[PDB]
Amino acid sequence: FQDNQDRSRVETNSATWAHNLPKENKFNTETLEKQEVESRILKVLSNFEQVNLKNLRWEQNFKKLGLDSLDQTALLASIEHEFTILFPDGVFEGFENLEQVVNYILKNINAV
Amino acid sequence: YYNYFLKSKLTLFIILNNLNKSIDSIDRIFANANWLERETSEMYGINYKWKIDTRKLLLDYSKIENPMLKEFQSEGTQDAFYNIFENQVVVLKNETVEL
Amino acid sequence: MGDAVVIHLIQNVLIFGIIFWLLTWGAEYFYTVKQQLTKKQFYECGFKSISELNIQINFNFFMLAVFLILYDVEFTFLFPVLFNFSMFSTTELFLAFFFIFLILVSLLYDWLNNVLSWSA
Amino acid sequence: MLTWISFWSLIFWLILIILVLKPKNFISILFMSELTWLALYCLSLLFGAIYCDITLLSISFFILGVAGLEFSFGILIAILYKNLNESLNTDLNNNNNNQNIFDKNFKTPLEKINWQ
Amino acid sequence: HHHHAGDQADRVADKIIWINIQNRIGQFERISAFEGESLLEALQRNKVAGIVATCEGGEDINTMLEKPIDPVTYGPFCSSCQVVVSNPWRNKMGNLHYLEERNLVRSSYPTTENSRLACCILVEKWMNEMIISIPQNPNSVYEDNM
Amino acid sequence: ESPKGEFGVSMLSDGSNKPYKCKVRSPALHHLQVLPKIGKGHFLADLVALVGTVDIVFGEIDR
Amino acid sequence: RQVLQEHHQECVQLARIHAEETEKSFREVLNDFDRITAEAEYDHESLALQKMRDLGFPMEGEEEEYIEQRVFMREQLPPLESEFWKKNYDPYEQDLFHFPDSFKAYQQQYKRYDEAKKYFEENPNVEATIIDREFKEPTNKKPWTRKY
Amino acid sequence: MNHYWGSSNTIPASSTQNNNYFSGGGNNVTIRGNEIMERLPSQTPSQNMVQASMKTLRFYRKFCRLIPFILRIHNIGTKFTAQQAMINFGNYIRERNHYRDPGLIDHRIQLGYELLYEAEMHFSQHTILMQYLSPYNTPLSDRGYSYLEKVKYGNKSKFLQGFYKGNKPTEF
Amino acid sequence: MNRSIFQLWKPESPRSNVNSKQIKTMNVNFGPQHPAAHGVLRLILQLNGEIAERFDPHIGLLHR
Amino acid sequence: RRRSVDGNAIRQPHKVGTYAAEKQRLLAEERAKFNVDHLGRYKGGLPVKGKGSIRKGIHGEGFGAPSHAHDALIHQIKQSKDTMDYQNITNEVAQNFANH
Amino acid sequence: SPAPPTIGQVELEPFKFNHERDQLIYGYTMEELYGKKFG
Amino acid sequence: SRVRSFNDFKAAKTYIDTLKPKLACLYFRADWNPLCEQADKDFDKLSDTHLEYEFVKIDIDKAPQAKGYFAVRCEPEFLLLCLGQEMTRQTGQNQRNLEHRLFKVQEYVKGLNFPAGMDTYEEFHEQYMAEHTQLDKEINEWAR
Ligand code: FES
Repeated sequence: FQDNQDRSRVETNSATWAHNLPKENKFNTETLEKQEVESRILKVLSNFEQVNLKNLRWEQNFKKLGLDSLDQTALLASIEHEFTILFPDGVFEGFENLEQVVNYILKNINAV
Repeated sequence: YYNYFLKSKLTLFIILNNLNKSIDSIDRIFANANWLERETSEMYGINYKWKIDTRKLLLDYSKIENPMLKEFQSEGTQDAFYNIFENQVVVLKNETVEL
Repeated sequence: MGDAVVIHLIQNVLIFGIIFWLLTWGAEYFYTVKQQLTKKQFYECGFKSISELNIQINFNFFMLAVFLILYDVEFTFLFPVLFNFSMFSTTELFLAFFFIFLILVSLLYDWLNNVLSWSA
Repeated sequence: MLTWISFWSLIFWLILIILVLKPKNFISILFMSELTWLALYCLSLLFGAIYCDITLLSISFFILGVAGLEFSFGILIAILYKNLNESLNTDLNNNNNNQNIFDKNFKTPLEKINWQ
Repeated sequence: HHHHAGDQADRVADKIIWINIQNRIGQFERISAFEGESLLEALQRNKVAGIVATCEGGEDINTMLEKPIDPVTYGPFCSSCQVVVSNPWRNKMGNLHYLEERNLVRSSYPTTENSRLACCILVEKWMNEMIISIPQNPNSVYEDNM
Repeated sequence: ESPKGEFGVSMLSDGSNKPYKCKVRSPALHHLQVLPKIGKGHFLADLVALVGTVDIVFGEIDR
Repeated sequence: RQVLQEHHQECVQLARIHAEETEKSFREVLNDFDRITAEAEYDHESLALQKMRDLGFPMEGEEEEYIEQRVFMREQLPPLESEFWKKNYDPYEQDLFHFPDSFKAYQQQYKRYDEAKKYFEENPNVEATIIDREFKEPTNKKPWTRKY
Repeated sequence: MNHYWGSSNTIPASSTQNNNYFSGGGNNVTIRGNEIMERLPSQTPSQNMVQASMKTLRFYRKFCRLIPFILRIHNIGTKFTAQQAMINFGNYIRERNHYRDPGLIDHRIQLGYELLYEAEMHFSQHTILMQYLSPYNTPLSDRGYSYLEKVKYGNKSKFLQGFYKGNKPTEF
Repeated sequence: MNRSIFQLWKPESPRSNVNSKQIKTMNVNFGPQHPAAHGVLRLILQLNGEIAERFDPHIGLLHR
Repeated sequence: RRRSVDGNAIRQPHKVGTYAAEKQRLLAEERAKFNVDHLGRYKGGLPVKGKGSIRKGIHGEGFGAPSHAHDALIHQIKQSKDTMDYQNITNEVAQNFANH
Repeated sequence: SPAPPTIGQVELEPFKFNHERDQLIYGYTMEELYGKKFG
Repeated sequence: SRVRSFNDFKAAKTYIDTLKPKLACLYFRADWNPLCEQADKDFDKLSDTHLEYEFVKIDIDKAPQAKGYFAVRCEPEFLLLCLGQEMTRQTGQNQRNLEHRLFKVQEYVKGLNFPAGMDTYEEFHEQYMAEHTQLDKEINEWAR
């Protein structure tokens, strides 16, 4: 019987020698977890010693954290280098808080 | 400039008094004005606005100065020696011999 | 077109090369070199080269190479006929003339298309 | 070791097989085709030696010309790969997953699949 | 409609369905569509780019636009009307049919988890201010560039 | 009229024993500014030949 | 009123174009038909050649021997001082005034412009910032406290 | 665009493909361009300090985006980390934060972009480019540090420390 | 002879990968220490197939 | 929500002294130069000889077909012939970087 | 005012190629206009 | 099971190699990340509920060689290795995500049918060394 519930075919193979655990879908649309994003952002913030990461409120202002453009754009560039992703000029100029930055990073599927 | 049609020489003198020393660029008009205006900006700091090319012409690399200025002394400020600690050429302050 | 005599000659040439290598070692025994920062760097007229492996050419002579291969094949084909031209016949002359005409027509067509010049 | 005819036939068949064994590169395919044509010419020479036939030996020049034509066509095709925006390694032109490639990974060229 | 006698005609602007689409030049463009029209039809009327639309909507009889989809339907005929819908729009759309999934799976270009056929997409009042993206669909045959 | 063209000196003196300013218009600088406009489309050997035929002395350009 | 005036001007321009078209003779009409027919069979190379001929490009090898005099030696016209006297010089972009708010985040952050304007109005003259050259221990002793 | 920062001045990933068989792309924001920078047009005249500040921020971001490649290519990553180099450059830029002339700011930005392109083209020696990226008040992380002054001049005021050293040679 | 203009020109179209310089540019430099560079010029010349495409002459190497 | 004459709903405009308002006015003026609709679609106009489907408007001439998409890159290239104030981070540039 | 005579953009060029020479020389011959050229 | 902690790289490596655990959960921690204490508590709690994987806790600060061997790009990290082969990783601190990953890893490991004799434990560096010998070594020899 042509079971419509079985959409599997030869083109649907999703086995790779790279990933030990087989991927969910053939399209490798795996977005980063908020936990991994937070860990990377914590490392990036630890790069700039002028801020205390222990009591970090992710929704606070960069200026309140102690960052101007010389630090805020520097932190954004460091995050971009770590994630190998380029923020569009509007996103870079409009990033207001670490929580918003984390949300934007999580949304991107090209992040790595 | 030299006019071959009239076979004469003309000299336009523009007086600059603004602190920025910014003037329009004739590079888009005369082709030779590119390198000329580049050298002029590199030597005297005359800012050719809307210029074809703002790249440096004769000044030394990694050197930010205007040697062709009334303030600049003959010896400058930076002199390059060979840093054995770096195994390459380094730059330090210029301590020159005076007459 | 070669034999075991040629093989032994190649072996003796390798022996002579080994002798040259010994001479080179003896000559290098009288020199002392101190390592420098750019001692083992690429020589690019006084500055560090901006590329290491990404040295790619445009390859504008591809048609020339293909035509050269074709002409080599044609010349190799023509060679056996001229190798024994002493016993040429009417059919042999006709075939040689046809081959020559074909080669000439091919060359003219290649020139007729301006394909013998480099392109951007 | 093996007799010459058997060695030549086995080598021709193994070369034909190995032409598919290696990865899918056009330049490698052209080189393998040239090697196969040379092996065919060698086999023809060996057969002409075995049977003492003039027509069998006459193949080498025709075989050489055919091989040259094929090599020129392959070179021209490979040159055209630059303008077609297709990589020389043909496996990178297909989205089907394969276990032979260590680093194959293709994703849609977009930023965010779900916008808000 | 339920329009009564003597009532004035309704402005088409009140029935304008807004679709914000990310075109292959990475451009945010706003298209307007009418209720009941296919996404492929709206794109063709608005001259949207990036959609090859090889099948031009596929078959005309027992098409996927009919509701409910008939069991004898042949499904899509090409793989060119590929549009990635937003999370709310794709969630409201539901699961693709068996033929839709079979056709979308056999696509040369990579597809996304929210990829649906524009010719198989129907205009619903729920799709107001809908977000879509149009990655460059593949080109198949020699007449595709004609 | 030097052999390379019109070599000019513009001297402005403020009355002192040293000129206030002394600019040098060397035709070699003009020849160097036009080589790219003349070098376009030429091969490497042709570029070398044009550099030879541009009659540019590096000392005149450098000043 | 502006829309009506623009419609009237467009109508005048269309009338001028049509009169340019409507006043053709028999020879002109035949030539136009032949041109349409040739365009129906002119390849992309033919269109490029027509454009090059309109641009004065060489039409033979002998002329191409000195082609650089035409394509390359022709210097570009200088720009306009009106273009030099411009109002804004930012890159062109679509006005995301009615677009979805998710797409509105990708537009230029005009709020930063107003904030910087307020800051600059408040800070017209600023004292020089002095970066101290006083010696201090490293903030990250890892360059001097690394074991492996 | 026909500029050094143009999108088309990117090295193709493959010898026959730009990025991949399904889409194109290249890296030029964080790496060098495909061809040399023939012309460097002057910055558009900004009549507002707000525009000047925006241009300065853009230049700082562009410099930061190439700090990794600049450090990696010059083999000068040992002197300071990429974040450390960014912090030092930010401090150096803050040193000139007192400027208030839009024309001077534009000229400085053009000169800095030219210098960065020269560094991107490796036309300048690494030992000289380290002057801008060196730490302001800390020892270089590529060499050991001696706290002889900090120990001997412990809690000593700046005037006393300067008096104890001597401003000129003690022999002549 | 016949027309060969197309074999000599190759302009770049907007976002056209085919019309772009589909080759790794050999950014070789006629640096100072070259027999034909006159010693005091670094002519960074973008050359494509031994044919110079772009020119950028680094001068001032002997500026005194 | 209630909608204006256009298909988009009514939205409050920016402040009078807003740089956003100034930029919107400038964007509309620049759009009039290349015959771009308020939605950014190359509109119609008087037909132009040798320009294909592209027509001629009142405040300028279009760069595409009627009711087409006005490419931002094309407008930027046309307006600034070679001026690159900065390597502007656009969506297309970010997509190219992500592809790389 | 009468319409000014057409002025070609290809015209006013320092040199004329074969096509431009044919366009300008319509109605005459090369020897008729510029005289006979000798070798 | 229970979390077994080791502050010596050699000791931890020997302990891991001796047991030949089918599933190994390595909790690598560093004092740089302020959220490591919560990660340590989560690892201790989850060590009991899932005895299928052996839980080994290493502090990167006290064991610098561990970071090099495990290629830990950031801390805290939870590396799930199957028979010595790297199966999955958790870069952040998330109890729910860690539990889901552990369940998925257990299911995937159970679902495999390893051929007899080829189901032996291997060192974590074996895969990297083989990959270098197969791909990196040839490229390095061809280049330099
Ligand atoms: S028209 Fe073919 S996929 Fe829809």
